[PDB]
Amino acid sequence: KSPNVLLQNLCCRILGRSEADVAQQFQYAVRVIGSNFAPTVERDEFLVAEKIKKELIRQRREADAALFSELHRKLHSQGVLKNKWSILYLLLSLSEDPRSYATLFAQALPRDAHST
Amino acid sequence: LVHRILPVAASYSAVTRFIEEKSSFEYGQVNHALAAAMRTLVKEHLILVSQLEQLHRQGLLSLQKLWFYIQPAMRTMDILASLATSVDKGECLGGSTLSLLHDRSFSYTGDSQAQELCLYLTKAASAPY
Amino acid sequence: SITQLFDDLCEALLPAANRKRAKRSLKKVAYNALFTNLFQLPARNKILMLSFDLRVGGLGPKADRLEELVEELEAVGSVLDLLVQLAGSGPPRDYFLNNKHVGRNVPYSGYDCDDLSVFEMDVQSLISREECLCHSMIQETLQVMEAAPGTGLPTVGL
Amino acid sequence: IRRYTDQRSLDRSFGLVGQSFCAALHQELREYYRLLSVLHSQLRLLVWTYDPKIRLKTLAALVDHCQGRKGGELASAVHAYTKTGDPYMRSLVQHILSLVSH
Amino acid sequence: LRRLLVWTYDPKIRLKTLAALVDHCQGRKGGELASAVHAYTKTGDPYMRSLVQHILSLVSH
Amino acid sequence: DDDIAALVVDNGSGMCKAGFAGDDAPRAVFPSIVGRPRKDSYVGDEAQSKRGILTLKYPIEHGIVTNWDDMEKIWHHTFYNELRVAPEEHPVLLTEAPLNPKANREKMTQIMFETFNTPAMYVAIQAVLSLYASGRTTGIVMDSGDGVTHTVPIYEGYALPHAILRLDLAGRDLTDYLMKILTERGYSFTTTAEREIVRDIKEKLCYVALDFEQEMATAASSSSLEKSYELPDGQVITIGNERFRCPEALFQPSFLGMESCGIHETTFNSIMKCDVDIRKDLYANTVLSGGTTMYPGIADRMQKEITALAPSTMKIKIIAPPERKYSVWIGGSILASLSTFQQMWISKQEYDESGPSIVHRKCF
Amino acid sequence: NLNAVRETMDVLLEISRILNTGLDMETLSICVRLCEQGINPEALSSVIKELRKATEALK
Amino acid sequence: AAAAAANLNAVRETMDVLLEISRILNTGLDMETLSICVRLCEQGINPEALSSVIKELRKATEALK
Repeated sequence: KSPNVLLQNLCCRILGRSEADVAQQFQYAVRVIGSNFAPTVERDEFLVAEKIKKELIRQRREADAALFSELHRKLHSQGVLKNKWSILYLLLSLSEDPRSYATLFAQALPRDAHST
Repeated sequence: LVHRILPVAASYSAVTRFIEEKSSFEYGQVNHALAAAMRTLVKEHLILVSQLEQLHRQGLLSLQKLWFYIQPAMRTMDILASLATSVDKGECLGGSTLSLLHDRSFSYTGDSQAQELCLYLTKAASAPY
Repeated sequence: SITQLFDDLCEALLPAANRKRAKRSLKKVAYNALFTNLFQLPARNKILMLSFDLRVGGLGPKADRLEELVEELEAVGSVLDLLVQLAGSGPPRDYFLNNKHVGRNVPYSGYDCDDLSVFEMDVQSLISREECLCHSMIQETLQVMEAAPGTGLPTVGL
Repeated sequence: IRRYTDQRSLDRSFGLVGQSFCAALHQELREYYRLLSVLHSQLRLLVWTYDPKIRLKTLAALVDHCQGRKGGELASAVHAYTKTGDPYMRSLVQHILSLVSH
Repeated sequence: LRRLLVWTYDPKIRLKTLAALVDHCQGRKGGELASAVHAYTKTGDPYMRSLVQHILSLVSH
Repeated sequence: DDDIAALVVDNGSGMCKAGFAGDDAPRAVFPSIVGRPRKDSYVGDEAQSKRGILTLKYPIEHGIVTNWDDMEKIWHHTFYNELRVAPEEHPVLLTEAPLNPKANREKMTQIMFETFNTPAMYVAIQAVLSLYASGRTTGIVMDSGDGVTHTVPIYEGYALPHAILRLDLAGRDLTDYLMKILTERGYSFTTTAEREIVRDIKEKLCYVALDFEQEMATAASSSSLEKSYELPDGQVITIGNERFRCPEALFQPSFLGMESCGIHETTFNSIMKCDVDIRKDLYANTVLSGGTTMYPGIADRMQKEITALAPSTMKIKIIAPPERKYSVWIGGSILASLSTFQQMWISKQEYDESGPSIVHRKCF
Repeated sequence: NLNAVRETMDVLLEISRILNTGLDMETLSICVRLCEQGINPEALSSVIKELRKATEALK
Repeated sequence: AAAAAANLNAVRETMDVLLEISRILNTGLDMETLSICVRLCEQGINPEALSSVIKELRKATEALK
């Protein structure tokens, strides 16, 4: 499936509606998603590991931050992916809590010193 | 042949002098916007000659090609160096060189290459006024 | 009527030179190729899939223009579905591009200088066409001079 | 033709129609600089250089005839050459006519 | 690229501006320093107008 | 081409249309007459004007052949006078009405290969040819011709024969009903020359509007609907209000005194007795026909009635060009020309090997 | 009405130039009048490509 | 083939692990939606834009309640 039709599948996944029932949402995301086709920062798998560990430290669950390292291992044991970074940056953004600053925390390489 | 190509150089040196001397504070806000919109038209010429520098090292450029290449820009700078001679002679600032830019926009209407230059130069320089 | 509009369509696509029996025969393929598809999910959404592909490879304001017209075209829907099929079967500067030396109430942006490399490609494409012209003037005559008489003259072809 | 178009593009009292005729001339002389670049790269080729002896033959007549004219009487010398029946010369005079009528 | 003159044209426009505020200001602190930036955004060249509209916002914090 | 030169002949009820395949107009239009003394025989204007001593007959009057001698002699005189070709060197397509019996078609092809001697043959129905003019093979074809009219549903392949509805509607019936209402009104009208002139005016000059009731009120409030017809003979018969109410049998049929249902009602009846799954696809190409499209304006009222026809579920998708008088002709002229159509065309070799009846199956 | 369908023809003009189609102005006016009848637009794309191939073989 | 279906079994195993990681951190996602999210990250796009479009679309489905 082409990258444009694929977003129309998303609006019918999240919303219960059809693509004909609502298209104004689908019209809103073609405007937003299409400006790029790439990440805006250069990637490293170490940083995204230490930001999911940072999250579980902030939820006081030290055993689960290392359960992840085992789930990272079985993912590597097959090794059919190289977009490991992107889907985890996705899931980390969408995290929920079952119950500061970032100007000093290390952020990814900006590509404002890299040819773009 | 190179003598025939020298006037667009004097029609560069006068133009680049205008931007430096008549952008100081004392010359007025309208003279700043005039020279800063004249500065962009320098910049398009400076881009060209670097691409020309690349082809010349590859042995792909000669006087016959170059003479052809500088043709649209020879008319462009000829309008700019003439206007610079006018403003400095008359010691213009404010609207006395917005009358001048008002008149020059009608002055060239038959070319449509020089007509679009002055109208752009007039839209830009009228903003401080 | 429809049986005339196939005769008018066949006239525009073919400038006159025969043109007395052939025009009747090209109206025959006008009926014959209309039914090959007929033998064997919104409409405005088919424009949006193209507007996506605009913004992917740059030029946002163009993609804003394609969607501006089709939204006032909703208030005729069967017309645009013909245009989207013939859109890949067609043919294969100015003072204003990356300017900041103009404008009145402009916010701060700082240096960019990663589109200054796409300020030299707007002009490299112009001058690379004005050299392929010189490449198409020396070829079109040397392809005739090298070959025997008969290739540019119809009379020695008799 | 070079002498003529250089003097009347620094003479502003010939009207803004003589300078539009001069602008049109600059456009036509621009295309002759394309051919000479191609020809310089190849360096008897008599053939390449005879088809401009048809063009320039028209050009000298066009320029020499329109001496002493400005305003609507220069619209009565570029209207001298809308009285032709050869489509090459008719195409030569159009994209002169629009600029001077402007 | 003509010794990269294309990338070094708006340089010596920013820097000449930021060597004038660094020339006008000399042992000024207080409202005399916020007067030492005033009327440097009213400049008719829009390049300098956009930059000293960024600077004064910082100084009046 | 790669098929020997094809000829197409439709023998109607008032004229025969003959000609060569791949010609836009009918190459020749002759009167439907075989002369018999009441001279020997003639086909043309002189024979048709001399009807009172040289008998005009009709080969078709009801969608079936009512005189076989007259139809074979008009087919032979189409091949000798209208075209003057020799029959054995041209494969010919002959016409039939839609849903004519199979054994009659066997008699037709036995006669066409034996008494007439063709090298290869085709016999086709009318609405399939109107469908090839509409640029499809699937759809509901409302076919109106001179002497034969049907609402034919046709899915891919052959028409659904259980749902084809025959309706008698032709231009001859129109000029007859104009005779009726004008003489009932009280105007003197008894002679055949006046009938010829009103048949001409009903076909060519006639006014039709959006509806009969609104135009009736408009004509009753003030009369200016009559445009004069000035012939040098001096016969002036036409009136504006009566000539639009002659084809009124298309919306309400009982103004003609017809017990058969109207045009809108028969096409509605036809699409309801097709399947509900193929209904939308046939309705995506519903076809107009009829020789009365010489005056355009009939199509607008037809488009109104097709909007009223199906329930409000999907929009109208009708092919309605204001030139469809020769639709059956232009279909055959493209169809018989084609080299691919040679693989559906039947020759004499198989025909002698497997009997005549296979012309129902090979060719259809 | 003719003022209204004129303005729809102008808006349909621009979207067929930026999409860089094989049509020109006059053939666009033919096809907008054709689909105004109810003719299938997936069908008109299959006729125009084959008609343009059969006409190009003569030249 | 057989080894090709073996690869298609192994990638389903990795995708099941990708489901497990999604649920131990508590997301609103399910496997059907994750099947789209994976192809989007295969084609390459900034994932902060995708998180932004998902965090708008989830607040456009609370207007069905």
